[PDB]
Amino acid sequence: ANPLYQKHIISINDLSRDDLNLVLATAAKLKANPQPELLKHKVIASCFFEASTRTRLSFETSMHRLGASVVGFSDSANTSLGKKGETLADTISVISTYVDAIVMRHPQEGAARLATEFSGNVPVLNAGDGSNQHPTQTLLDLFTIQETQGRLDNLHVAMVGDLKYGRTVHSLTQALAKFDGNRFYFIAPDALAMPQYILDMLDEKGIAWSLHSSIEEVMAEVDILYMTRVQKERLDPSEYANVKAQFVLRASDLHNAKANMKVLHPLPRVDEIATDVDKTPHAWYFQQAGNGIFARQALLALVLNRDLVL
Amino acid sequence: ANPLYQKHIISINDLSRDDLNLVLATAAKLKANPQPELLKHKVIASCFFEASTRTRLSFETSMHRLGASVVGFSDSANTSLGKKGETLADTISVISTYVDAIVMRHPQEGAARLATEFSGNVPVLNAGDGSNQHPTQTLLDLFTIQETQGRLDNLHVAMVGDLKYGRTVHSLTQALAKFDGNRFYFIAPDALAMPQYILDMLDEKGIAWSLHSSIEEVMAEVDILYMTRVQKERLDPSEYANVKAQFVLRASDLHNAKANMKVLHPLPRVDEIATDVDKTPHAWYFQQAGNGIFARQALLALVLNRDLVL
Amino acid sequence: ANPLYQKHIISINDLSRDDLNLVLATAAKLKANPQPELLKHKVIASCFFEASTRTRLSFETSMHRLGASVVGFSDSANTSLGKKGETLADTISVISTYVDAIVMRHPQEGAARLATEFSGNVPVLNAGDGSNQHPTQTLLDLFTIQETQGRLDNLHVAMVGDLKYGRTVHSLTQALAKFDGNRFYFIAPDALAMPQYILDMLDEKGIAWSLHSSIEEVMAEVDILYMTRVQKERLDPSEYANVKAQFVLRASDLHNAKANMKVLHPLPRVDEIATDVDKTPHAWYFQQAGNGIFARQALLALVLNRDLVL
Amino acid sequence: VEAIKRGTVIDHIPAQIGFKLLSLFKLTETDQRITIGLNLPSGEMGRKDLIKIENTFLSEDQVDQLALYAPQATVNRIDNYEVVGKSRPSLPERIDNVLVCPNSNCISHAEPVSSSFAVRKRANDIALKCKYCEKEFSHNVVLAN
Amino acid sequence: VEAIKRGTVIDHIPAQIGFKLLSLFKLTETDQRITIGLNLPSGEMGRKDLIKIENTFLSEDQVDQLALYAPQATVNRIDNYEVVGKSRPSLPERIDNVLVCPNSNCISHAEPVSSSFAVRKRANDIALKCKYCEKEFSHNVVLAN
Ligand SMILES: NC(=O)[C@H](CC(=O)O)NC(=O)CP(=O)(O)O
Ligand SMILES: NC(=O)[C@H](CC(=O)O)NC(=O)CP(=O)(O)O
Ligand SMILES: NC(=O)[C@H](CC(=O)O)NC(=O)CP(=O)(O)O
Ligand SMILES: [Zn+2]
Ligand SMILES: [Zn+2]
Repeated sequence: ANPLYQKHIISINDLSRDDLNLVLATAAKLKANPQPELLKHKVIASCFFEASTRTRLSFETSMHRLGASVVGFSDSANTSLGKKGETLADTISVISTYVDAIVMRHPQEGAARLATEFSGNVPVLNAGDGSNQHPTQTLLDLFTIQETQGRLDNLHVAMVGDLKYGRTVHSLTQALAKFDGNRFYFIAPDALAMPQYILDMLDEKGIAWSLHSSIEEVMAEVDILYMTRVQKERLDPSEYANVKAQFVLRASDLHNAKANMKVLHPLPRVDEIATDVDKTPHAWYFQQAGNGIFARQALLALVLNRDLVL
Repeated sequence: ANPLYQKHIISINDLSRDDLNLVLATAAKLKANPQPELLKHKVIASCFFEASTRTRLSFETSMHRLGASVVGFSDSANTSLGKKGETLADTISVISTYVDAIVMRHPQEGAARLATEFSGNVPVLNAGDGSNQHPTQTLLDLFTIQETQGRLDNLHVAMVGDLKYGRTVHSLTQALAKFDGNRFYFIAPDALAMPQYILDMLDEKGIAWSLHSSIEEVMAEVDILYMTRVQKERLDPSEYANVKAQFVLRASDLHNAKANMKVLHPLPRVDEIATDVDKTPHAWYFQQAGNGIFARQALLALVLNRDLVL
Repeated sequence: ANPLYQKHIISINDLSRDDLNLVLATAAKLKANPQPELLKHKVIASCFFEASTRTRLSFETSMHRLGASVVGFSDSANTSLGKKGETLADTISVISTYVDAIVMRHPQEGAARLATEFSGNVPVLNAGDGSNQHPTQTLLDLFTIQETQGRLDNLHVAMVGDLKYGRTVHSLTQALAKFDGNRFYFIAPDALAMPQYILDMLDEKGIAWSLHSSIEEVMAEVDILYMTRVQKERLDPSEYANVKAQFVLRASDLHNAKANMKVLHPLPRVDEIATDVDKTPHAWYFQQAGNGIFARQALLALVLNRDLVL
Repeated sequence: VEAIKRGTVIDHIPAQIGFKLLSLFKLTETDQRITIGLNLPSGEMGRKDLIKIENTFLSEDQVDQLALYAPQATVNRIDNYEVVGKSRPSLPERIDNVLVCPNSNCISHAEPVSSSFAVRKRANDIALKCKYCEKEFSHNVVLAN
Repeated sequence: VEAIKRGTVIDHIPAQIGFKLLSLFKLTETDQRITIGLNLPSGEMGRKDLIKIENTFLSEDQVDQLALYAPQATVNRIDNYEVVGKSRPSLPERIDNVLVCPNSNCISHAEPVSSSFAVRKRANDIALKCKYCEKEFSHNVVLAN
């Protein structure tokens, strides 16, 4: 059995560099040579208690590409937990007797971790738990970086926007920090700064990072420009002064960028990325989203198949 | 005809040191010898389009105290302006054909000024217009400051709280600045700071003012500690970080306080003034509120009666 | 100084048979010979934080009937307590610096008592505090009971309806229990039964009382049939089974009724009293309501005027 | 050895009660020395608690406040290592601050006032009538904050 | 100086921490003789609290769960009136059940699960990382249940 067989995928913090590489390598192979019957006879639950377009749809699509069935809900309002007052615990207890794997996104941090404590032998894949982790986003992000840059080492990465509530960058920073020589640039408002527990992690590994108040300040050095949306759903009203994007990226701001730099964004974007960036050779958020398919198929295959020989 | 006969009372900026002095003197005379019939045969409008406890009630009590009748509303919701789409202008145009004077508080800045342009010969008295002016508050404030300090000049005054939206401190700062030698200390979050048009006016008269981050800092030299409430209802969501009072005066902060020092508050108070302050000798906000009677009787007397208080 | 001069009127429990008798006598004198100027120069607050038709209007009519002026509100929604987060205490602290007396009705039990601790020398008159006391109701009730029965002792009294939340029957039962030989019949669902602290007080004086499941049962021996409305607004949802009146008095239930028997109701009535009862000789709730004038003129006269009704 | 030089000693406190008294009237929120004996032998009471507070004294009213929990207790006023006063708690006419009115619609929960209940020996137990409420409950059900 | 045949003695408890220990550890729940000394004079610590429970002993990690509250406290296992074991509370790997995650959006608040943090001494204070939300906080912030 492979390393990830029957493993819960809750936080990048529980995965090793090898685990990541495994997912990425499998993603590359599935992208090149599809396996429509890989997960035949499997039934997976797609449970989203929080809004979503890319994550849910790509996951379910990935399930069908592998030949599995999908059961679930995109809203808890009509589940028994939403109308009859059932606990998340009890919910996971019964759904885990129906399916082979549970993909879940929840508004509270730790919801995916808790699930694993009630799913028995059913693997839980965290599609996002509050502003904590977003493992499959990182998987697809790393996959996208890897093929546009041919490396996951010695990169110059800049993350912009809401770094405090961005579960996207929390997971992406931890993962990249498992690779050697990467340098980070955090461009975010004071109130939505990159969490300290992430920084202490970077210092622990002797990884260089630094803060900046403008994008122009680093434009010429980055290989990856990772933009993020202000997570207004998670903001405390005492932070409502930050709803509007502080950094707006326009085609004109890319004049001195490395030719190979790619602009990434987990999406949705509100106004932090102007649409005139969409036509530049740097715009890579859609290709990025598209890679969500191969990365999630890879994860679903590794977790539900003892061995894969492609 | 006294200086204020048939005159609009809209902004302290329009009044002179003499006008202010005239009100205080009159208030003193009427407190000493009430004139129950002084305004008999007068019908005055009390129109509050915004919440109020002290201002409307003290004003109406004063009208009755002087023998006048009152008509009006304390909620625009049942006026034709509230249910039929009527302009404030037409509302004043018609009410000014019924009453001898109009007292009005309104949520928008400049409402009172607006009314004067449609009232004709009927004097408009500003009971508060948004976060702009609150002329009758300053009047009672001045009456109180002199009652407890013996004078209105050469005082050290600290104004704490929301100085940006406090129509109270706007009028009062302008009034106190018409007197000589006053020292101003402004204690407020940078987001709710005293407007520039007030500071400029101060610089103009070579008046001394300075910003401070705490009450302790100035507690030793202040004669009047003017506390204010954060005007939450006027804040923009991008300022919601300041909803909670930054400065809370507790009884234990009054040790370095001078024996003459008095704590004032236009009220209502949320938590900026602990209740343990209530029993100290420095607490004077309720005495202050009661002074609203005399000041408002005074102003009414001066505006609606031709001769000085005989 | 009459026994009630400058006195708070909060609970019948605080009053004695003599106090009650003094109000009724005064009411009789004033009904016979009105004193239009008796309270000239007085300003009284009418503060209703809870709905009211008879209590507030009869009270204000009485104030004017005696020559006094009135200020106040019939809805806390536009006071600073309703829109700025102000305590009831501070509200009373400031209003007590404007008026000669405060009349207040409030949704929470003990509000009136609370007010007395912040009003200073200004007497607080309880117009109803939650489901607790309603002192001025008992006063008008007693005036009516004597007007129609010739006495206040040795009567058979039936109280029907919501006796648990009826502040009306709480005060009245305590008042009638200060007189001798009264028989009490309580007709009410077990969920809305007369509180224990009332029964205990009755047992204490060896007063005779008994529970009954129907009106018919006691219609033959009752002198006063006191009907009440289910206090829906005070019920807990776990008591919503009792929202609909269990006892409905119809004209055809008045056959065994004694010629002297009168039906009273503090009002308003929902369906506990059919309209066919209105034209019978036993119906006396509107006459009762009108008596609110005399009782309230009386109390006001006694509290605000030093000498007895000359 | 154990003997305070000056202060108060609450002896003959029922079992499991001494701790209650400590958190109720928060007698431990002080800089003064306090020695506490729990589950101690007595015989005339089986086992009892004991609280001793130095340089701290209790007025009669304060002692009566204990009546509700430790009725057969004995408050020894101590000075100069000697017991200069001995009093026993007698039912107080009212209890303030410590308790919370059970009536959820009581104005006391929302406003800046101290709780207050009239104390009445009803029969099998004691009845508490709120000063604000006028509603009365059995001491058993009336909670403390 | 007191004396007990068998049991445990927690000494060198910071002032104003003893009473808390008795509380959130339900130590007074037993019916075994207990002796508490609050604000007692201490040679090198100034003042201190001291607890004695005869016939009772603590957990090797509860002694560590004690390392958070009274880092310089000392538990003494006693038998036959003698200190057969002197211990010192050392920082444990994790704390379970007693702490409450300061993050209001942590699932641990809404569901039937026991709290759990990972202990890790930081620069000056101690850092607590929630097992659920994975957030980290200064032990000062977490100690406010
Ligand atoms: N954390 C997220 O949900 C990230 C970042 C963001 O929402 O701004 N977005 C996504 O996963 C895309 P989705 O909400 O369409 O599934
Ligand atoms: N601007 C005001 O209305 C000031 C300050 C404040 O509201 O905090 N307050 C008053 O005038 C008292 P009111 O609103 O009870 O009439
Ligand atoms: N308790 C009361 O207010 C009683 C009984 C009831 O409301 O049913 N009614 C009155 O006092 C008449 P009001 O509410 O019209 O002033
Ligand atoms: Zn109560
Ligand atoms: Zn947590």
